[PDB]
Amino acid sequence: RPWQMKDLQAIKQEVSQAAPGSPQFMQTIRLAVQQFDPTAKDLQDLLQYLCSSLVASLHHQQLDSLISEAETRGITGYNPLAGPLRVQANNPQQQGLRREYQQLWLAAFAALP
Amino acid sequence: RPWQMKDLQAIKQEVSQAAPGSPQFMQTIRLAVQQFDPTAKDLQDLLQYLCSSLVASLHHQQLDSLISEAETRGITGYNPLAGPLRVQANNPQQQGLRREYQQLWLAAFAALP
Repeated sequence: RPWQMKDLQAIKQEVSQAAPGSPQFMQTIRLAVQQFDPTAKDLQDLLQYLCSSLVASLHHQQLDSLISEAETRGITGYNPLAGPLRVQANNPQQQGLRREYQQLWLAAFAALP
Repeated sequence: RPWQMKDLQAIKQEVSQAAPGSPQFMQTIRLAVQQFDPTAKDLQDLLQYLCSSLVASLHHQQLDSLISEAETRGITGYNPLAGPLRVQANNPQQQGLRREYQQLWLAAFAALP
């Protein structure tokens, strides 16, 4: 049950005025992420739709650092012998990795301003 | 029939002008809750969506007060040998607990001012 075009259109329109990482944007994006239960691929699509290449790159770097610390510590469900967290989160049998990816994503995007 | 994006986006759209505790806010919240019969999970999602973190924290203080009072006084179907009302309202076969939690939710929201 992935999102459709209308959901993305509404998500972008409702937060057109606000700035990335504002409390309003964080509210709406967090609700979307917690409601649709998407993988990393869909999150990348959503970010490309919402913010430009500059904000995309900044979030990419911040999320790289956050994932770096998180999975360098060691995580309950992460096994580094199978692939990067971006790929484990895309397997529907690793929901723990998917939820960790979602939370790192939202925190990284919130850490912009 | 848990609410999708469209329902919650509407709810926030018409709960934007008014402030928590005002007649309109409570009217809309009570209608939504009485219609969709949401558990504690969906209720917390809706609250995080609507208002700032300060109002959510205030509401949760009031809700903890109400729930503690009710558990001391006694609930019709509350059995504390499995988990708090907080966790007993997530089980779909405990309608009484869920409706009690919804009513305490609405009361705590109405008593903010």
